[PDB]
Amino acid sequence: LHKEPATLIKAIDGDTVKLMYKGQPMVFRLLLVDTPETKHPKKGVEKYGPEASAFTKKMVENAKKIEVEFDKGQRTDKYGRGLAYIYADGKMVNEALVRQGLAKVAYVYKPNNTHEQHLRKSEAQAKKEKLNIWS
Repeated sequence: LHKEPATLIKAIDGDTVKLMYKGQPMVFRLLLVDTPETKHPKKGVEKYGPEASAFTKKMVENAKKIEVEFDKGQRTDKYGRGLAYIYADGKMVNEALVRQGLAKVAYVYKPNNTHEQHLRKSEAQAKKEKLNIWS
């Protein structure tokens, strides 16, 4: 896995950001994580949804450098969104959300699972500290 540069366009939700990647706007879904959402019917704005969404937004809006890292498997989902690990100045956003109890590790589809154990470890630590989702 290699990182590639990208430029923020807009944060959309806790688990989705719009980036300029190789000169084209593209929606990216963060791999391996489920945040509570602000944008989904039935529910609408779930609990900790605004919080997860504000966390991702600040983190990418205050970064100097954004990098995307695709995994080994498919790089887009059925909605056209890029599937990737997103980094803000060296720090993985997917992991930060998980470590803060603002996301759960999703159901995993091999082979897009390279960072799975690392996230699962952060998730185990956030439950132990009973952070947010886990409180």
